[PDB]
Amino acid sequence: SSYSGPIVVDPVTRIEGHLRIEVEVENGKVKNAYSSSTLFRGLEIILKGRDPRDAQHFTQRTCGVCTYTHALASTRCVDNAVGVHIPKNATYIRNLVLGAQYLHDHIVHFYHLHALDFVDVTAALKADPAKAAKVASSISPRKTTAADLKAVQDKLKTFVETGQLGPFTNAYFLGGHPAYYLDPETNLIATAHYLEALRLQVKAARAMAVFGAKNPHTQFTVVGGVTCYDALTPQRIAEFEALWKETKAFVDEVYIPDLLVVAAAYKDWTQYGGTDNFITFGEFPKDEYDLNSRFFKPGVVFKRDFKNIKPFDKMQIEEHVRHSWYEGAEARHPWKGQTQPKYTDLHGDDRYSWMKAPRYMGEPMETGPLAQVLIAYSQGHPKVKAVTDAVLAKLGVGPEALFSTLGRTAARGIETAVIAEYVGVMLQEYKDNIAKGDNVICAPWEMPKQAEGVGFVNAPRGGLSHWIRIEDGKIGNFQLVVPSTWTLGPRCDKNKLSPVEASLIGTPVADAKRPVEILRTVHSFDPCIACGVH
Amino acid sequence: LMGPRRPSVVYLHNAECTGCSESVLRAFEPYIDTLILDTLSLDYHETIMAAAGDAAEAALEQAVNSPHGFIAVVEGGIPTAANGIYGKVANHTMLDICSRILPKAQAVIAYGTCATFGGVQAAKPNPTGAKGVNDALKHLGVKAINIAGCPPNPYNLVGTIVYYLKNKAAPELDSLNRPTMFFGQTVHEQCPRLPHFDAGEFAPSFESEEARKGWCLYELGCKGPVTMNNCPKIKFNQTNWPVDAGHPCIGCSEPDFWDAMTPFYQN
Ligand code: SF4
Ligand code: SF4
Ligand code: F3S
Ligand SMILES: [Mg+2]
Repeated sequence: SSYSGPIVVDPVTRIEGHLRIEVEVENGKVKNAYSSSTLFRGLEIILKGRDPRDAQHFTQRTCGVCTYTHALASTRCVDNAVGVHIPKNATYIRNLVLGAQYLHDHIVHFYHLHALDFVDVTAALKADPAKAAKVASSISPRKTTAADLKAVQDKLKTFVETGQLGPFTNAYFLGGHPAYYLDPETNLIATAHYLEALRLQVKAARAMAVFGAKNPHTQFTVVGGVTCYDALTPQRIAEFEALWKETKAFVDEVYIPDLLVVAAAYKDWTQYGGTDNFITFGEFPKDEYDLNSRFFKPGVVFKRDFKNIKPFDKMQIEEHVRHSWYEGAEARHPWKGQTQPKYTDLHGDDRYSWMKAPRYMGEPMETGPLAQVLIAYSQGHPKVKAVTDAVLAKLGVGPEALFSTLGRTAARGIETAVIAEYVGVMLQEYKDNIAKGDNVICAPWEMPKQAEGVGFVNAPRGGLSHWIRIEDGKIGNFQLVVPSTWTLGPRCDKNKLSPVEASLIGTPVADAKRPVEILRTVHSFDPCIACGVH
Repeated sequence: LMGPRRPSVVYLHNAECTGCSESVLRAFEPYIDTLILDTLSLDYHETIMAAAGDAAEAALEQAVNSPHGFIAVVEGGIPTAANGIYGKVANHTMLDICSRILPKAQAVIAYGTCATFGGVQAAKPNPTGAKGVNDALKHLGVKAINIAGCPPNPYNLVGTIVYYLKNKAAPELDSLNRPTMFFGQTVHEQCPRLPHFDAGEFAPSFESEEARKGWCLYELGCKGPVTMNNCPKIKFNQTNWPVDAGHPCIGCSEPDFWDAMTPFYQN
């Protein structure tokens, strides 16, 4: 019973945006893969000729999952082009909203996007809630009782008995599936926490609105700093702090224990989904013009050589189009970027995606939590080292296990835990600065007629860069190079498979009609196709 | 995926950023778990549904052809240039998908300025020929209730659906097909800075002491006077809205706002 032939997954659900995955499988294992992004909007085309101050409002609509991140990148980019050094408090406030974005985003990813690849929600109905409560209480300082879990089981039983399965309709686990391994009790714990996370994420997102106006799509950044004078008040800081503390408690007592329990049950997933090269830009600066002042530092690693981390040279980025639906075949550095759509249909002239293919010194680079965590570890980051070692010790695996779909999923939790604690450190520094009498949040600036600028964000999915050429005081060129473009773009003009495509080779597929193993690896990268294509 | 009991919702994603989907996850009293388990049956939604690929397509077919009927909620503009090829799902263009499904719905809600009016990808020069739902599908007689904003207040989506389920009809709509109960007032007439506007007290810059003191943002570009929405009343996330965060309104619930309201920092 092992399949040879093609599999297509279109739509890939439980991602942001519109992705088609194609694989060739030989004897039950994937032998070849294509990452095809099937929506184009053309925001770079739309920006031409406009006021550079308007860019962040357009580019934030690249994506509402990773909301704020593109407003921050465009504002850093135009700040950089005009040469303004924003006030200390603007850096603190921008950093605090970004930290809150990471917690919201990664909690929703693990429960609401990834977990249905590994949790059979309907098997939770078979569970013994008393046993389940014992297990939940053994993995977390939070005590869970049988009645807590029975309430969830009773709600789910009414739901399933209605015959209206809603978002669970035709799930790959219905009826049982050989690649779903959890016992009923663990499925009930995860299901309970899925539901809990639906309400907790409201609070995690509200934390961004306390300073940033609203979520989704914040509205508090300007060239030169931020606008939110109310963010200086003790009442708004207390409101943020209480939402942060409750979100952190959920990360530490709910998400990370669940991640570890699921990881332990799926330890064979240390064998699939590895990649070779990693790039990260660093995040949470003390100095807006020095990436090495960031809490996480930038770095480049090739062929898993973490003993030789290379500096990040922004001039070594080129975006390929040979296998993409754009004119021609010439790769471009983004300050010389081109966005010239030309559709040839699937595999026409060997083109199969609306994403460009970014390459660093000609290589395909994974970015995102696994790159941020592994490079920061390798740089001696003491918080990352402490959490990552504890995770490895708890799972009983060595460091090599991180180079996998399981490891990538674990790294997303590691980064969430480390950022959740660092948000408290930033908050205290911000409080201390206000107490010194610094109440400034925006600095004045002047628009140059000609300039180049770049802004760097390490977003929840990895290294984000926005690149502007100002001509006559207007946008002459504006190029976004986004984390999912790195990770999920197609092949380049050297025919190198992208990180997601290479990571799929070797994936076993138990049931070609229900190819959850492909989803596990694809979802571990947390794809965002609106991001990748814009 | 549904049957009798809870009303069936089919949620479609066209040319969109998923910010409108995220806004619905911020639903408060009722929260999204109540909405998905008790109020409604969410029978297709690519962001959160378990099924993928062929199984997801079969889930869609089963929902759309159900004898109990369904309500469609649509996020994103429809790309119409080059015969719709700039957006496809399951290798069908979004224009074809929406042309086949939306005329079968009992009611259609276009949720977000992209679905209502075309949105960010329809800004000049509109390379993909993106259109709002009613514009793109006029010829098929589709008349979606438009709940505008980028993204809208999720209070306004739930309130519209509750009204429809109670009354089996749309609420009163304005000339842009938006509910008057949410879009009947300008942002400005509800704004706490209105007394400063009246006194001609405007912040000249974001770094100014006038901005610190909460003076009106009109000279810094605020579009509150030309924008219909309930932001100052309901707020977002139960806590804030753009002008109370010291930033001007950019007009995001109005048609073509990307071109009509720019430059965002000028009036
Ligand atoms: S209306 Fe705004 S938030 Fe909603 S899909 Fe469009 S760009 Fe995104
Ligand atoms: S800040 Fe904007 S909405 Fe408020 S009074 Fe001034 S112009 Fe009107
Ligand atoms: S920008 Fe949009 S969210 Fe409200 S304040 Fe203005 S209509
Ligand atoms: Mg780009």
